[PDB]
Amino acid sequence: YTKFAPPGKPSLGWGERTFAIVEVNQAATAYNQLVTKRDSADVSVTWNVWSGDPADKARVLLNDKEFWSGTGGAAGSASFKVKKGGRYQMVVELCNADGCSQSDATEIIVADTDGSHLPPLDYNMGEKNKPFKQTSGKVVGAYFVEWGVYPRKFPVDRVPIPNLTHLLYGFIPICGGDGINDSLKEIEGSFQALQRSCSGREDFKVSIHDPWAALQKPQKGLSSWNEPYKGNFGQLMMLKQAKPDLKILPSIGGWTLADPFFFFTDETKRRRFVASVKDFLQTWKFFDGVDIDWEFPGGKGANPNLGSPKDGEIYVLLMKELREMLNELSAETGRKYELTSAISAGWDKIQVVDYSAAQKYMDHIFFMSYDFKGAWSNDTLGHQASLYAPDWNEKETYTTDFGVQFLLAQGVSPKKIVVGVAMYGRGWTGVHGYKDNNPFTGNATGPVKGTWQDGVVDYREIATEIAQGKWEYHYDKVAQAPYVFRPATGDLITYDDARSTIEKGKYVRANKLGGLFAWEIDADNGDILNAMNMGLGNSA
Ligand SMILES: COC(=O)c1[nH]cc(-c2c[nH]c3cc(Cl)c(Cl)cc23)c1-c1c[nH]c2ccc(Cl)cc12
Ligand SMILES: *[C@@H]1O[C@H](CO)[C@@H](O[C@@H]2O[C@H](CO)[C@@H](O)[C@H](O)[C@H]2NC(C)=O)[C@H](O)[C@H]1NC(C)=O
Ligand SMILES: *[C@@H]1O[C@H](CO)[C@@H](O)[C@H](O)[C@H]1NC(C)=O
Repeated sequence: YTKFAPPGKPSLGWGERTFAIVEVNQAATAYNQLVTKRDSADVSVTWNVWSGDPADKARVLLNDKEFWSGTGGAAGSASFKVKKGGRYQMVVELCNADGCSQSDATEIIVADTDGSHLPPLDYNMGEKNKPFKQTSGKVVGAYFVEWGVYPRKFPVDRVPIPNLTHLLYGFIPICGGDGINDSLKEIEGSFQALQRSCSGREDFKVSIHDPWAALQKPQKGLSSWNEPYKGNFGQLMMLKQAKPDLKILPSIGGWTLADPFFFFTDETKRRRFVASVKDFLQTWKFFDGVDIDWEFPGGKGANPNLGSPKDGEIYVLLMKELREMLNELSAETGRKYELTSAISAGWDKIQVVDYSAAQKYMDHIFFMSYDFKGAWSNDTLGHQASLYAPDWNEKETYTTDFGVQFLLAQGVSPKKIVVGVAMYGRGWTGVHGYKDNNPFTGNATGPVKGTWQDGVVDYREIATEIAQGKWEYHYDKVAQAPYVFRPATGDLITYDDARSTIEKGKYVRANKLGGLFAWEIDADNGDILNAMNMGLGNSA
């Protein structure tokens, strides 16, 4: 027999069970109205004990740990702060002199942008993708484009996440209107979309180009009306829960979004940009750093009126300040962050920047060893992304080897250079007047018919049409590049195939390079990424 008379069992009342440390407005189009970051969520609970002692003490426990303590024996309420997300069992405990009573547990969801409230990303390998283990110690990266979820129908759950070390999210824009983002006007709707997203936001801060695709679009596993984070961002959160070692990096800029970088001669603008990136990574915690895609320091990007030789020093200062920011962000969060950047592979742009001074702040350099040739010229036909120079033009300097050796000659560490691999072909039509049975000696009359844009064809479609006998396949074994040709219509396409990719992986290994990366992940049927893993020595 004992003297044990604890209070009655508390009954929890009906209440909100879903909370968010980072609040997202599912019906907003402008970034400043779309997301509100805080450093904790506010959880509330009410309980009732029919004829209880209001002098009893009360405690709220989340997963058997105390988050609140006060008084409130007979009917009470509590409000408290939760700083880390997850699914919690909430219990109200009441105590008197004798003992304690415990509520039935109720589940609450505290959402945060590190995916702590979400299950791991469900994936099955599709098409020709085969599973690999990341045992080589090399970078195996790939770009995921934000707009690939519309007619391409490539959401994040189609990414072969076992076969990657890095996922680069293209693209994060920089706020700015006329004069600041003029390059965006070449894409229909793209400039006006940024202006809506940047509505009321200061220029030269990062933002989100398409808030619908990024956060509000229903995706696999994220379809409920009251899911805080859907779209690409919610799926990348679940990806981190499935592969915590896979680095997910946001890429700021690209071809049509690099114009604002040229104004960073003003340190005031550069300081605002860096501060917005710090705020950006605190808001979207699944990101593991920053990828800077400025195309290009000195010019010769999409805007023909931008560029200056002083861009090289601005680039080095930007990297110094971004790392300093990531250093203080490490001090607050205890995490390790990566600073990377995609740079032109052409010597005439490499020369602008002193990368050996910039490489001390950076983890990787994604060497854009592609787009060496394309349908922006009718008369200059060649390999888009070959390893070496071809036979008929041994002095070609736009090759993977020539650019790598030029960057190496600057004193850049070979373990930071990651060689680019093209998951797409660039092509011409109506090629005529060529000698020696070599279609590259002729001229085109225009771009080849493409998958989504004129002059560019997904590797998935190049492969399918080859199997269907719609192409004459050739492999230049000197330049280590494939191409398909159609003698009747003059259709020519230069691309990367499993063979040139493996040859690039052999070059990376032979010269002690950082690895391989590809643009863009959705144009692959699996053959190219498989070759990257095999070419770098990963385990199947
Ligand atoms: C696909 O997205 C892009 O814009 C893009 N990404 C990387 C490059 C690019 C990769 N290595 C390069 C090396 C040199 Cl030396 C130069 Cl100059 C450019 C590049 C390019 C691109 C350049 N010129 C273009 C013209 C039209 C189009 Cl569609 C694209 C490009
Ligand atoms: C490639 O050559 C073609 C023609 O051989 C050029 O297209 C012509 O030029 C302008 C461009 O719109 C048109 O007014 C003519 O009607 C075009 N003729 C054709 C092709 O039908 C084309 O501009 C060239 N491409 C480049 C970038 O030089
Ligand atoms: C293609 O155009 C260039 C323009 O300079 C010319 O030199 C070249 O001969 C042309 N090719 C053919 C096959 O006519």
